[PDB]
Amino acid sequence: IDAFRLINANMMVLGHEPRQTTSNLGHLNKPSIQALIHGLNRHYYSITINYRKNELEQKMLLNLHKKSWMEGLTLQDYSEHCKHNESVVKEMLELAKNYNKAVEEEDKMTPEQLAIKNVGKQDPKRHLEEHVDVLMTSNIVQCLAAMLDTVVFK
Amino acid sequence: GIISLLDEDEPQLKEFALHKLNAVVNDFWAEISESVDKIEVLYEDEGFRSRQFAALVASKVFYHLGAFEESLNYALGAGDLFNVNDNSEYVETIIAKCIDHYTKQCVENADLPEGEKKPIDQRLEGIVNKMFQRCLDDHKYKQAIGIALETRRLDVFEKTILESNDVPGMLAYSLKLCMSLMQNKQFRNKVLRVLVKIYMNLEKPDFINVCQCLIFLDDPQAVSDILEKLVKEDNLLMAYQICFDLYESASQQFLSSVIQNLRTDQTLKMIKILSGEMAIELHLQFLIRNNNTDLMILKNTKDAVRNSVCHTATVIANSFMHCGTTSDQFLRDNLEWLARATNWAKFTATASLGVIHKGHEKEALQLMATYLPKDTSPGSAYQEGGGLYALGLIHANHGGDIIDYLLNQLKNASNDIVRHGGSLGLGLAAMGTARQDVYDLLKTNLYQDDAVTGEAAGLALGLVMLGSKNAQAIEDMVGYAQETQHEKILRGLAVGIALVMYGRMEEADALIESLCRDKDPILRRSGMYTVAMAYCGSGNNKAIRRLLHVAVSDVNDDVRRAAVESLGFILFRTPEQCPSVVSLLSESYNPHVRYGAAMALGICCAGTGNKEAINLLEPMTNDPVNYVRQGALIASALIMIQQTEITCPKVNQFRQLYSKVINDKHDDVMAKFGAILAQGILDAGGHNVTISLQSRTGHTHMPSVVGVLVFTQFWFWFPLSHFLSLAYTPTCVIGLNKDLKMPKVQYKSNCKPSTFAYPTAKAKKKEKNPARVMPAQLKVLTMPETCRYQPFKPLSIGGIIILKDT
Amino acid sequence: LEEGKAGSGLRQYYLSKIEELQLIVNDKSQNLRRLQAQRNELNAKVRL
Amino acid sequence: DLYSRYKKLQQELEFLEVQEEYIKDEQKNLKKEFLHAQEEVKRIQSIPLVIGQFLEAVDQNTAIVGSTTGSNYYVRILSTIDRELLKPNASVALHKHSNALV
Repeated sequence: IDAFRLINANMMVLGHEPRQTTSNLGHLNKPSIQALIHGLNRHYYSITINYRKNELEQKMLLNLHKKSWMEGLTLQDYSEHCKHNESVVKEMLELAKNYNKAVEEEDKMTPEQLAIKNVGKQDPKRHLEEHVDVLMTSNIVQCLAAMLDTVVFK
Repeated sequence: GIISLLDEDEPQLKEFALHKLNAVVNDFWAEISESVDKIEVLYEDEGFRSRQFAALVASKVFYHLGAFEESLNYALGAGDLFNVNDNSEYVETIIAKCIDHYTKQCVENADLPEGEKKPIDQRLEGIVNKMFQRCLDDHKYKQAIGIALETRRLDVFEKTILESNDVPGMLAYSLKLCMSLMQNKQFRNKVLRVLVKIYMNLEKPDFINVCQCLIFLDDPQAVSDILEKLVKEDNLLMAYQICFDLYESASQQFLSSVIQNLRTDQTLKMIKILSGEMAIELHLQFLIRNNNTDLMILKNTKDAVRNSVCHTATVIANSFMHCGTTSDQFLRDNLEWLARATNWAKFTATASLGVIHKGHEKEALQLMATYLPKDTSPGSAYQEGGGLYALGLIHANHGGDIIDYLLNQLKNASNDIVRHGGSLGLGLAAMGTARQDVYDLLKTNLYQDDAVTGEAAGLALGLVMLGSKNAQAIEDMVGYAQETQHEKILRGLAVGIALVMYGRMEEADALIESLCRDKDPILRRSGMYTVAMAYCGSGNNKAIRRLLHVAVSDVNDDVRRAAVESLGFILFRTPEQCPSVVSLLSESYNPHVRYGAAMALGICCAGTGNKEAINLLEPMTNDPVNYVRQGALIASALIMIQQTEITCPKVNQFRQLYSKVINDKHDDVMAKFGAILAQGILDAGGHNVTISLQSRTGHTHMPSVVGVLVFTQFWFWFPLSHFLSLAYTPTCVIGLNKDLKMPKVQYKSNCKPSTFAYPTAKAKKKEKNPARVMPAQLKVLTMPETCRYQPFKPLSIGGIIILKDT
Repeated sequence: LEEGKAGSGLRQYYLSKIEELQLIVNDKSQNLRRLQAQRNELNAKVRL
Repeated sequence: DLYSRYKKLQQELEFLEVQEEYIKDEQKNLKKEFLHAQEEVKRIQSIPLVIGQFLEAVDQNTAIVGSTTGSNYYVRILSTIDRELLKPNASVALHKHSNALV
């Protein structure tokens, strides 16, 4: 967003530098907002903005966009993760295990080279983590498939 | 495998078996392991007279197997033949297990508190006092009082204090050891209350122990009991000490309680000592005679004339160093700077009028007639609001009819401009007095529905209810926070419901849970100041659970700042550990955490000369952000308070760094505000006085802590910088002998004159206007040997003490 | 004293062994302070 | 005294212990915030990004580049990749607004 307020040109007599209780003022100036914007700090000045609650609506609208990363209904999308559920999610595991072969065949070339150059070139290549997340999808494998014992039986 | 002999019936083979055990068991220590179940045949048989020694050897194999509490159980069933013989090392282990289990069983039974208590065997407590005969016969008081603290019981401990010889005063500093390691106040005061009684039964009376209980046990009837015994004893000269310790180091309601039961010569004396008027007049004479100031720095800040934030800057800085002088030349020396004042500037301008006039209760009202809160209606009206604010800064703690003089003016003139500093004057003057009508007339005043007056009635209602832990007051403050649209009434009531609870420890945690669990950031910050004032003086980790948790996972930097600032409030008793635990916490990415942590290290170690805090504050003033350098300037002036160049080398380095950044226009106005502010801190009271949050007696100073915690954030409310004047306490040696009469006495100090420099053979001091002194120079000084007037009480710290004519 | 001052050698040793433990664990925080400040300055780098 | 100070030495020990679990949980949450910051810098920026005509790297963390509109620039380069793939001569995609070296 942004904020602007026109200072009075009739104030050239008196001083141009209020206010008092500088709390929101000195905190509003930062970043100092570039140059061309604060080039307007002459003849203009910004104003502070705070979000008032209204917590109930802010909380529901919070969960409204949380439907993206959580789930659509908080049920559907990860029951859609129970729809696919390894399907056709092993195809991306085959590409992940192709990322296993690809990335880790050049990861086994790294520690030998570390012994040649003696040692860290800073580095590391990163070439770290990664498929640990694939194993977190394996936690989706074990959990949601363990739900089958609850689904199938009664 | 000698245990196989037990299969035969007659017991004589068992006695011969244990006769084989106790000798060759060195290699057989592990042999009896599997056969312990066969040893149980002897241990469970009552008709076997040697089952005792059977439990001895069973305790030996369990000693080799690593079993401890099991060896203690068999030690109980080992009869008399166990405790009689101690050789090699079997002792230190079993007595460690016995004393441990015993003291934690006593602590277990101490929380009941009474009834249903678990059974205690006579043998395990038998080896308590029996092995304690080693402590009684060898005449070791350090270990004797050690186990006496372990047992958590008042009977055997009453025998430890009853042991022969002396131990003349050693119970005093032993309670200092107790209170240092003390956990809770449950059994603390119960052990303390009997020690002052055994000092009354002792032949030599000592008032420092009843002084320790006066500031620790802190009960209203006890001070009325001991002083009624002083009036019954016809005590005058030597009761002068404990009476001033009652005024100084005890709460206002404590003074109201002792005067209530007493009044139901010395009758006018108790009025003079409890009102503390003589202390104000001698402080006034001490400040006007001994004042050491430098106007050159005030002129270099004067002629700067920067239009931003400088309004409060110079006036609050010179109001600190000049506090109590009444001589003010400021409006004469600086004029055009004061003509630049506008909006809240004239508030602070006339508010400094009360900071520098602090004390001087008599003429403070009529001497301001020129600067009186006019109310000539070319409206400056923050002016006339700050005038009553100035009258409230002087009238804090005790007071007089001027309180009602401000109350009538609150019901008169205009609104809400009067309520700003006026209601602050009404609440600050009634602080700690538990005033009633103020709670009512502030409710109908709270309903006038304005914003800037929000902090006014909030801090006022929080000060009058301080320590009262009332119900309907917090209920109405939390009930008015809904329909109001202002955040200043939320912050004023935040500190208001925070200030009402002081030293509550776990008693306030019921409300602290609700304030912290709530999603309101202002109410969370309210619970931070509330848990700070309740845990002030205590290093318990129950506070640091939620206090530090909201200092971690919270997304709002401001309340997180107030969260890390409470480390200075609660931990101020142990300032040394704060630089170590907050070391990295000043390296955080956001300047808010680096700021509040810098204030934490500043206010916590302020009473100490530790160089580690100054070392960690060195990169703080180098940080790119402005206000973190500012807080680094204020906190660095808090660590150097009264400390000259001989204390730490960074004094003059920071002093020149202050005038440098304020005379440098390139630096930010924010960051340079704490520079001139630091010049006021370091020079506060003309260097004669400083801030003290911890008295020598061991009790925390309420108006200094309350003063600095409301002083924490000066940005939201500029006049909050004036509240730090309450935190200033005089440091001086008062040679008053008694009453009005002033003797002429000079005594010697062993320190070099380099320590006496305040920018050898004997020091030259009053002779009580008293003379300033450093807390580090109080131990080296000695009472005059050849002078006619010599103190009857050993001289250690400064202040006002008895001086006896010899 | 055997209760005692010779026993305090064992008592204080428990807090000495836990001192060395807590000291070892204190360093466990200290180097992760260097790593915390590392990625904290790197957080100042992504802010920069 | 001996037992006194012995009971005084576990205070700061337990205080440092609660500081351990504290700073552990602290740098655990701040770590996830740094992972969130990694999601920011990897999201930054564009998509769509204008590629431009690169000349040389002048010194540490910065370099000079012409755009595809042919004007030499001076920009502090993207932090995580300083050199290895930048090379003397390439075509570097420049930030939408800033024309930053990425």
